Formats: sequence, structure tokens, C-alpha cells
Amino acid sequence: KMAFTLADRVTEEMLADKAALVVEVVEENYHDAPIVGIAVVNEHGRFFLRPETALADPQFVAWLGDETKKKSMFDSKRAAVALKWKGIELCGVSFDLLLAAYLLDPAQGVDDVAAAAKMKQYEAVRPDEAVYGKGAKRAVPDEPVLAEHLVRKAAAIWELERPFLDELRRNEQDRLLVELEQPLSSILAEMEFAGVKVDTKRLEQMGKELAEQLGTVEQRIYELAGQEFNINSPKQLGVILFEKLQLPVLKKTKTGYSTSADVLEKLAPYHEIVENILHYRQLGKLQSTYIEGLLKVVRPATKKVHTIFNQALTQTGRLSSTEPNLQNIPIRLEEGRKIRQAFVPSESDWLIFAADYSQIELRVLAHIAEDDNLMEAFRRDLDIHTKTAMDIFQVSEDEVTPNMRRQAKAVNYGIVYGISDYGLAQNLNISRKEAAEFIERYFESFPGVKRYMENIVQEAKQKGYVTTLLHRRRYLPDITSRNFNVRSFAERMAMNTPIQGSAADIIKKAMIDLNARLKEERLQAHLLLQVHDELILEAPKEEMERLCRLVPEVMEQAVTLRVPLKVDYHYGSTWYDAK
DNA sequence: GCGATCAGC
DNA sequence: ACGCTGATCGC
Ligand SMILES: Nc1nc(=O)c2ncn([C@H]3C[C@H](N)[C@@H](COP(=O)(O)OP(=O)(O)OP(=O)(O)O)O3)c2[nH]1
Ligand SMILES: [Ca+2]
Repeated sequence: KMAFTLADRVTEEMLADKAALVVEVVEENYHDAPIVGIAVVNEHGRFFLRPETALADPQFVAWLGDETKKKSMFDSKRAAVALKWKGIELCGVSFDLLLAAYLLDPAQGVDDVAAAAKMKQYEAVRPDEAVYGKGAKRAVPDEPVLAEHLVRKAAAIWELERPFLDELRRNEQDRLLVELEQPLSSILAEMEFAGVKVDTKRLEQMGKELAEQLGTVEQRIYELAGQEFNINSPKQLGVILFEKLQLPVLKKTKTGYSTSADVLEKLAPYHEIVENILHYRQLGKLQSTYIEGLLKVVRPATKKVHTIFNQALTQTGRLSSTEPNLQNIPIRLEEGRKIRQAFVPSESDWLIFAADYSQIELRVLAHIAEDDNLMEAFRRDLDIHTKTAMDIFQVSEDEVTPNMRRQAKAVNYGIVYGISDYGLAQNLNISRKEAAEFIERYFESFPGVKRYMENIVQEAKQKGYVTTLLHRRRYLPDITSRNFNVRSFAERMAMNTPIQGSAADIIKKAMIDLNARLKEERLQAHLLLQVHDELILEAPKEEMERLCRLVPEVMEQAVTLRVPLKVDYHYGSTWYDAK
């Protein structure tokens, strides 16, 4: 139906200085994945190229790497990384339809060209699922079917760039796309392709020692329960605890008794088996997710793991990290924190450098709410979690433990994000009147925060959405829902999204600024990971002293707020030691 | 596949 | 009955 040239060779008219480009990678994980076809649409026509002809053509490779030849794409990071695995550099991406649709409305869940095209009543293209299938039936179709699908995707991108840019302009988001998300996409592509080196011998020895400790705790549980059972079975466990041992039923799920960690903590005074259960799960969590699961995805020839940072997924603008998730490696408990000893620099005599913001979301809140007391607190560089811990667990600053501060952090962030007296009472194991009066005291000390809570909800009802500092957007249609519970969830999103999202905006700009400074200084230091408010790098030891001065300054100066931004930093021979 | 659960931010 | 995620597991 749609006309195009099924090209046997690369011609000069395929290499214009503006074009829609499709470099199709069907496998969900695009690391070291096959490129199944290429399509180009420009002023001269529409073209399909087999990858073996295009990617071995010296003129096509040069065109791909020429920053002055502008390309419009969908999910350009997927193409850039897959091309890096083919030894080919992609430059000149000036428009990414995936990131443009994400900024316009993250709730659409746009994951292919067809979904983005439907936002502008363009339907001359099929969904990728319709072409490739699902599950064990997923397959690359016959070449004429594949070629037309890629051509139609490129033609869609070619037609949709201007209407998408027009609406982004109206939303004050065109700079958010062109100067933040698209430059970040190339940085993430470099981070993903570089990967993180894994000490595979240390990890396997940890796995062997962990299997022995799992057996000891497992036998102890059976000894305490009288019999043997599947401890990981939600049914069988609830039978032992709440039917055989007759422990109180504090909480139910849609499927039966709840055995979540908070419930098990409250059942500790009744039977010592529940503390062994918690220890068992924590060991099994490390074994299944952070030892076995990590070894599954290590590339054996390089001992590197290559995560994928999903840049167009979260509703607040944060990133997510998949296969493996390198944003939830344990750190709170020492037994789990040792996992980070297996994350090592990719070269000898290099080191891991870690730098994280201190209380960025509360500092963002102070700036946005213009709360006099909260701004004064951060202008003094007060540790507000520690101050809250002093005020919760009635001690002084020298007596605050890591656990008390860990718990005070959830109260500081819980309160500002609409925790109820019920939720606060359940978290601190205190009476509900006491939690209600603590929340009341909090908002009397910070009345500007309370005003912002009320104002941002009214702003959301009037405009239909909320925004971040760099004009990210999230629509909240449920904010005017007649169902109280549905409306309450939307109101807490209006409270939280501008703050979490602004913190995501700030660290994203910090990564762009940092990347530019690193190249300016001609340093070998490069980014490895982002963990929401935290940047992880590796570099030669000869660069550590310069990095200690460069990285915190870049992160602290990414934006200028009414309060200072504060960055802590550490380095060491492993990720574990970088703290 | 989903809901529970738990690791992080 | 604070927010945002992803992986694993048993059902
Ligand atoms: N609703 C909500 N509940 C939370 O329990 C919670 N936890 C962390 N976050 C957000 C706010 C932090 N600003 C940001 C960095 O998460 P982070 O752990 O580093 O918090 P913070 O910097 O203050 O403590 P720190 O000084 O030891 O570094 O992630 C949360 N939001
Ligand atoms: Ca932090």
C-alpha cells in the first residue's frame, strides 16, 4: 500500500541532511541484539535497507555518525546502543518521538510508534505487537511485511515531528525535550553500553556461604514450627502462624493472611519463629535476586552487567532500571550491603566514585512552598531527618542510630506527602491521637508546606494537571472524582509529583552538565549508574582528587534554588567501599 | 499473569 | 489510610 524502495544498495539520496530513521531491534533487551531492518524516509522518498547491506556500507556508516545529518527516530537510545554493539556510532538525533510523547502525557504508556501516532489521529501504521506477535509466537515477519512496517513507522515519525513539537511548545516543554531528555538519552546509551564490572568469583563464594546459612535458618524454622513446610508458600506459612500457632491476625490480603514484614515485626512478641522467618526471607532475597539473578545476566566474556535505563516509563520523570535493576542493590543491612563488594571498576587501578544529594526533595519542597522555617533549616544545612529522629525517638543528636534516622526519613517524607494519622501510627507503633498531634505540630512549624499542599491540589483541579520545575507534566483526572478514595489518591499525587519530578529534573540536568565538564577536562571518568538522587562513576585513581572537587560542584550548581543543594560523596575500590 | 512481598530511592 | 519503581515467587 505505502510506496517505498526495497533497496539493494545505498544511494546518495538516502543520505540527506534530514530524515526519519528506523533501526529495528525486536528483542526487548537490545544489548547485543540483532538489527532486523532499516528504514529511511526523507525528501527524496522512502527506503528499506537490509542491515547487512546498510551497516557494511561506508557511506551509510559515515552518515549515521555525522552529527550534521539530522535524524528523527522513536526510541533512539535503543538504536544507538544496538549500533554500539555493532561497532557503529549514531549521531545527529534531533527528535525522539518516544520521549516527546512521554513528556506530553506519561499516562498514555506509549511504547511503540502506533501508540504515539494515535495521539495525533495518525493511524497509517500498525502496533508492533500486531506485526511481531507475543510470547512464544513472537517472530520477525516475511521481508515485504517487515519492510512496509518499518517504512510506515518512519513515515509516521516524518509526519508527526511538527505536531508533537508544536504541542510541546504550547506546554513549555520543547526545551525539556531538546535540551534535557534527548541529550540525556545519549548519556544513558553510553552508560548502558559501558556496563558495570562484576567480581564473579566473590559473588559465587557469597552464594555458596549464603546457601549454607539458608539451610541452618531453614532447619531452625522447622524445629520451631514442629514440622516442615514451604516457608515461601503464602498459604502454608499463614497456616503455621495463624492456625497452628494461633497468632493474631493483624491484616488480610485479597488471597488470605498477610505475612508482610511490618506484620511479622508486630508478631515478634508472640513467637520467636517470626524473627527467623524474616531472616530466612532476607537471605533468600539476596540469593534469588542479588546473587543468582545477577549471575544470570552477567556477560561472561567481560564479567559486565548492562542495565537498561527506561527513560519513558515513570509517571514522575524518574528513570527505572531493568535486567538487572541496578537501582535497588541492598545497602541498609550489612548482610545485604556486602553484595556491593561484587561491583568493581572495569580497569585495574580505577576506583568507584559515588555522590548523592542530601534531602533533595525536602529542599525542593522548601523552595517550591517558600516555607520560611524549612528554608531556614536547609540554609543552616541541618540534617532534618536527624532532627526529626531526635524529636521522634526522644534522644539527642549523638544518640541517633542509623535505624532511627532511617525511620525518621519515612516520617519527614510521609508527612509532606499526605500520610494519615493511621499510617503514621502504624509505622511508629504509637497511638493514633499522638500521630495526629505530631502531624498537627509539623504543619504548625511549617505552615508554608501546608499551604502548598492545599494550593497544589486546587491548582490540579483548576488546570487538570501538575507540573515540575522544568515543566514536566502529569494529568490527574481523578482529582475531581466523586469517589473519596480515588480522589484522595489523586490529591496525594498532586502533592508528591511536583517534588519527586523536580528532583528528577535536577539530577538529569546535573548528568548533562557533568558529562560536558568531564569531556571539557579530558578526563577518563565516566558515569556508570544513576540511582534517583545519586550518581555512580568510575575513573583512574589519578583523577580522584579532581573528581572530589568537580562532581559535587556540578551537582550542587545544576539549578539555583532558594536553598542550597548539598552533595555527599565517597570513593573506593568497590561500590561497597564508596560509602 | 497477578498479587504479595521486598530491595532501592 | 505517604510517593515512585523492578525481580522473584507461589498461586
Ligand atoms: N514519599 C517518599 N517516601 C520515601 O520513603 C522516600 N525516600 C526517599 N524518597 C525520595 C525523597 C528523597 N529526597 C529522594 C532521595 O532518597 P534518599 O534516600 O537519598 O533521601 P535523603 O536524601 O533525604 O536521605 P540521606 O541524607 O541519607 O541521603 O527519594 C522518598 N519519598
Ligand atoms: Ca541522598
